[PDB]
Amino acid sequence: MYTFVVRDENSSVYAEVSRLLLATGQWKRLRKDNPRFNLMLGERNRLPFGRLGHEPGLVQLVNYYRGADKLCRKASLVKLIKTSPELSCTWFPESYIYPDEREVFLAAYNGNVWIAKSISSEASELLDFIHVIQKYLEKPLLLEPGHRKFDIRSWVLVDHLYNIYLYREGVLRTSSEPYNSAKTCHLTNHCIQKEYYGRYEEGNEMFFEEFNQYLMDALNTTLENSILLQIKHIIRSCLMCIEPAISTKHLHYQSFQLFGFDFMVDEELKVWLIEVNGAPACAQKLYAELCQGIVDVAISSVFPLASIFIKL
Amino acid sequence: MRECISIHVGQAGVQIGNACWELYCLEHGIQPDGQMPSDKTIGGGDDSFNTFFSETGAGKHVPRAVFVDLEPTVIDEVRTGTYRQLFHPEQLITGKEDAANNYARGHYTIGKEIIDLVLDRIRKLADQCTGLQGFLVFHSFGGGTGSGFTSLLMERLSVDYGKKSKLEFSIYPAPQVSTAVVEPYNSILTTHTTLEHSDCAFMVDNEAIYDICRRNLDIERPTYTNLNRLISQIVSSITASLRFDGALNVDLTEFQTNLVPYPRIHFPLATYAPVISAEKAYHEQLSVAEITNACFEPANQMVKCDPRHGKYMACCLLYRGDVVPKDVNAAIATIKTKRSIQFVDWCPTGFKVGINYQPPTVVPGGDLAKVQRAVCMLSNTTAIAEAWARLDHKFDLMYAKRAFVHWYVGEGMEEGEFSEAREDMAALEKDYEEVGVDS
Amino acid sequence: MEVIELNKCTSGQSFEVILKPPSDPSLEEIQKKL
Amino acid sequence: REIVHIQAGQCGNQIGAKFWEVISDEHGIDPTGSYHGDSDLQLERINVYYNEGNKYVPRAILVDLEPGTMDSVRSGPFGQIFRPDNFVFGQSGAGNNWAKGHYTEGAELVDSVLDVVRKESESCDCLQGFQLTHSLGGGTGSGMGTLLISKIREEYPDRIMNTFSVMPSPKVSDTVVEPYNATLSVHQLVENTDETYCIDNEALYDICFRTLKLTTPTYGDLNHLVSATMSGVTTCLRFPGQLNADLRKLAVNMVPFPRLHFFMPGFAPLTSSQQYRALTVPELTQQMFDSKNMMAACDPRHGRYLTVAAIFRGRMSMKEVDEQMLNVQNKNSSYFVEWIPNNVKTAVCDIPPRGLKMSATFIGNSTAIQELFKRISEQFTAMFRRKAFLHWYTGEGMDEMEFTEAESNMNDLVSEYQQYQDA
Ligand SMILES: COc1cc([C@@H]2c3cc4c(cc3[C@H](Sc3nnc[nH]3)[C@@H]3COC(=O)[C@H]23)OCO4)cc(OC)c1OC
Ligand SMILES: Nc1nc2c(ncn2[C@@H]2O[C@H](COP(=O)(O)OP(=O)(O)OP(=O)(O)O)[C@@H](O)[C@H]2O)c(=O)[nH]1
Ligand SMILES: Nc1ncnc2c1ncn2[C@@H]1O[C@H](COP(=O)(O)OP(=O)(O)CP(=O)(O)O)[C@@H](O)[C@H]1O
Ligand SMILES: Nc1nc2c(ncn2[C@@H]2O[C@H](COP(=O)(O)OP(=O)(O)O)[C@@H](O)[C@H]2O)c(=O)[nH]1
Ligand SMILES: [Ca+2]
Ligand SMILES: [Mg+2]
Ligand SMILES: [Mg+2]
Ligand SMILES: [Mg+2]
Ligand SMILES: [Mg+2]
Ligand code: NA
Repeated sequence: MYTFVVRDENSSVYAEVSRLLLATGQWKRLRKDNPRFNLMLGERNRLPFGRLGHEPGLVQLVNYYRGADKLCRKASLVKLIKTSPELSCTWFPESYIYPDEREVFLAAYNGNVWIAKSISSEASELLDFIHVIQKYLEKPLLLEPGHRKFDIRSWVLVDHLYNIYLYREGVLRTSSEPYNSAKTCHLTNHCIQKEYYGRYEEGNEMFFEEFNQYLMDALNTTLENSILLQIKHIIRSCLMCIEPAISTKHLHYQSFQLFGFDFMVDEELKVWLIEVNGAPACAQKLYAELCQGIVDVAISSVFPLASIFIKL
Repeated sequence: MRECISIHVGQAGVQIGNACWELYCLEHGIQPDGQMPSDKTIGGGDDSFNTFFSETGAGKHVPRAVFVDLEPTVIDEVRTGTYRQLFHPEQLITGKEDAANNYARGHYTIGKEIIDLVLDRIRKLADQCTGLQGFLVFHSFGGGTGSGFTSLLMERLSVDYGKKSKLEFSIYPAPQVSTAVVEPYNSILTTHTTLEHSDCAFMVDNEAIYDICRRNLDIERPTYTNLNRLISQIVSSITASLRFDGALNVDLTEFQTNLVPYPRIHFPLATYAPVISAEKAYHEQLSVAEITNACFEPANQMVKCDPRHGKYMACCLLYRGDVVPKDVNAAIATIKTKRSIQFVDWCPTGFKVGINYQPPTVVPGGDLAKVQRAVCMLSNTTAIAEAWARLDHKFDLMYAKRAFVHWYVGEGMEEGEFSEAREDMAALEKDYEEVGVDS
Repeated sequence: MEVIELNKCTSGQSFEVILKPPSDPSLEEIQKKL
Repeated sequence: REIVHIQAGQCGNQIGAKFWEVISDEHGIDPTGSYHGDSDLQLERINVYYNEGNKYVPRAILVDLEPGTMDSVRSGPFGQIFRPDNFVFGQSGAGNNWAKGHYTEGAELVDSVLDVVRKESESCDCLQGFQLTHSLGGGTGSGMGTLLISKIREEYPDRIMNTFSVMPSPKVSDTVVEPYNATLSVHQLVENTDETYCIDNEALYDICFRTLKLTTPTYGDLNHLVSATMSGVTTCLRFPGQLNADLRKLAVNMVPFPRLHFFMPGFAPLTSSQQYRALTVPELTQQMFDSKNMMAACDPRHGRYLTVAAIFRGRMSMKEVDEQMLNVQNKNSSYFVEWIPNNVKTAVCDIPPRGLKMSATFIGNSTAIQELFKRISEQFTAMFRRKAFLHWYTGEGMDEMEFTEAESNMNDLVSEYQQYQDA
């Protein structure tokens, strides 16, 4: 009989994961602050990693990698991609500061559109709205009919052995507004699309089977060849780069973590990393399958009872 | 030559002190009757080993050591042990009834009664010293004596020996090795009271020693003897530079100079390798690169924590055995490109290295096998603050309900001293965060 | 990677290796508390 | 660190004499006081309970207000072993009346007892404190015993007071006034003891009838359980090892708040012996923590464990003990409080009791003990609301006010235990 605790009630994904653990009769949920647990579904911020792995007779596992934030916040990721000998690249947009690299940003500024986050053609306009300034991809790949923009979300699971698992099912989050290069047909955020949709696909969400068919009909190529090879390359580059820093291989406690990678695709079918998310949600259609895969490969591998993933 | 006086307080300090002096005698070829055939200056000398041993006209080498416990049963196993002849009665000090796992009883109630005696017996050792450097103090964080009396003694040592250095070897509590339920209280109380009187403190977490004993010696349920013989190996690695010829950490002041830039952040992490079972017939001898690499494995540390998620202020590598500088620098260069090793920005990224060619001594019949080389790394990393955060958290849980507090107030301690102590530890935790993390 | 302050004796040696440079209560007050 | 043992009244001297028979055997002391054992753990801490022609004498004082039961001890198997001057008795008896034990009959005899206590305490190199055996339902153990405890505290205020207190039950009752005597006594214990083992005659009867399938349990059967418990619960005080416990460390570690010092013991295997199949360590741990094995009729699942100390005796896997002990907490974490970390501790002793190759004993400070004080409070109140049987007590000088205050203090105690069951 294994025990676990739940310290993130706002977690869509691990709400489903715990309900599956219970429904096996071999997992018991304790109260949040009970230390005598096997499994912690931790909080998003200030999770107390220093108290893990000190309970006698308990193998302890947590669903976050301490140190993963360096991939998963946009300033850290630009720094990481810029100072790591193993990436610092080609698939990451030229990115650049606090309200440093201000002299250097203006030096390349000498298509000249950029975006700030943490969109303009004039540097002066945004430096005083201020954070990272990232080269805006002026020539995206546009879905038709619709002349529309999109981003690809990939779910990636890293288990306690630091095996990297790419979920078979991605999702394209699409703009329902034709793309005008002269801020809604520019932001594919789903909450921004269903507030400012449902036109062509249910939920501005196109899944891989349809998107592959689209590439076969429209471009005479496949999702695997034209895009996923680059996706798998990028996922490996980022996670293998940070591996010595965050691996729990010889640690007194064990980590796994689910990541959401966000990619852009341009006109020449080149894939670009936009960002990495450390606490991703899922597509409703996919919750059941992915949360079951999390239990199978991340949790029961450590705590056995009585493939939907590509192995990267 | 400048002398060092060792002081062992409470059960853990005494029983560990027993193991160390046993080891020191083996390392220096001193027989249990105190005779030392290697020493050709009878009844005197100022060799390096005289820092820890004085000499009688009869040729006996006597530890500059005092053993103190508020109960007689542990020290009585020194009186009647294998080295009875080594110590003389004045150095073994026992009271009548112990501190009952209670810092306040060890510090206020019984400590008052016995401090002047202990200080008098230490004075008899200091008077034999031509140039006393200071003290090495062995004690538990958790015991009533080890916590309560040690802190009173350290305060009085700063009074009576103001210019002298004081080093600690502190046993940090772990439920795997029988602990009182109030050990968090005792630990915080004594750290607060001792913080400004100690120049450098080596914490040893019983959880770490216990696990090394299970994993590397494959002892299923290690005894105090198993634990203490491993601890003594690490202690001996740390104090070798005081007792042998060399140029690194040759007096107590250098420990502070080399390991402690900031006086409050004075708890270096010790990491030791290799630890090899003696019933393991044929084992490959680990290389300089391997044992040095093992110094960055949390499984070999004296306190479990993650140095990758902290910053280094200072790092010393102490090798024993067949080791030359060439191999050290090769191993370091390799390790710098694979490990995550961040120093604070105001400190040089580097290593002070000391090598003693004599390989470690082990106790005949013990569970540790002889090795041809070993290393102890001493690093001041902010990651050790995880140990404080853990302890501080347990203290909070109990104190929020004032559980057990009445035992402490009943001995004359004011409840306010809990809050005083805990607030000091809160500052301590934030000092570490300032030094080693960025927002 | 610089090696400085190398000292040798018959018992061993010591040195420093640099990889990168950088960017009290009284007796009476005690007696009162007791 | 010597313990002075006092046994008072009929129950006190009966379970007292059994305790000395049992541990005398365990330490290899024969009825004539000469040591004829085969191991040296036996003698290493023998002086905790025995004084020393190389004969050993229990540091035991035998007290009663009538000479009957102590004539029975002097004729019993080990009767020769007690120091004859340590028998202190009167002729009148206490009539199952707390007031007589505490205020009239007992007051006459208590100074004689303290002279014997004082003499034993003087021959002590370092006195740990006192251990008293008694019931709360009678007159001498209950009334005079708590009077002794008060007089002892006043003369030795810095020593520990420990009691084994037998709580009355209607299932094993001598008189209807037992709830009155027990309620008056609990009040004394809340104030003047540091540790009280609650030995509940209801739990002992249930265990004899259900588990041991003895359909007509005698006091002899009940006392077999109490004897086994007293031995196990004192093991770490009498034997050397890893952890050498004493009365003060017991109290510091088990009592988080001064009034909550009433412990539920538990024992395994429960026996009436007759069986040779030794138990596996898993089974010891399972039974010991089962309600059907605890000597106080309280459901631990109705409350929470504040602190627990367990001792395993015999030869067995230290590694398996730790595994099973850690298993029980990690499987029922709900019944241990969050705000006392690591509140379950385990010891081992190689020397098993008699007739058992391995055993386990459990000391628990559980909030479920409030059920025992509620039960007594209810029985007390049923009579006291009609002032029934009170003339037995007012005839000795007592006023009703004293009963009201005792009722109030015991209900407070129940409340305090409930306060921490909801913390
Ligand atoms: C009277 O017998 C026992 C007492 C204790 C008891 C005792 C009782 C406890 C407790 C702790 C502790 C501590 S344990 C310790 N080990 N090193 C320092 N302190 C201490 C030690 O001496 C003690 O007397 C304390 O937590 C909850 O209940 C424990 C026992 O077994 C675990 C014994 O048998 C059950
Ligand atoms: N490593 C090691 N730890 C010990 C040893 N003895 C006790 N401990 C640990 O020390 C702490 C208990 O304090 P002790 O030193 O035994 O107690 P004490 O200082 O004698 O104080 P009192 O007995 O309360 O007067 C616990 O955390 C034990 O686990 C030992 O020989 N070796
Ligand atoms: N260089 C860039 N070029 C083109 N489009 C970009 C872009 N950067 C961001 N976008 C668009 O913005 C949308 C979301 O932006 P971004 O991923 O940077 O913030 P976010 O809302 O996703 C924070 P998080 O998801 O981590 O909580 C993307 O879907 C994309 O359409
Ligand atoms: N367990 C046990 N209980 C007893 C024994 N003798 C009496 N009792 C109980 O003790 C209470 C009566 O007290 P008793 O000791 O006989 O009176 P006293 O002599 O005045 O102290 C009742 O609750 C009885 O059930 C005994 O030998 N064993
Ligand atoms: Ca000499
Ligand atoms: Mg996003
Ligand atoms: Mg002690
Ligand atoms: Mg000198
Ligand atoms: Mg009777
Ligand atoms: Na009379």
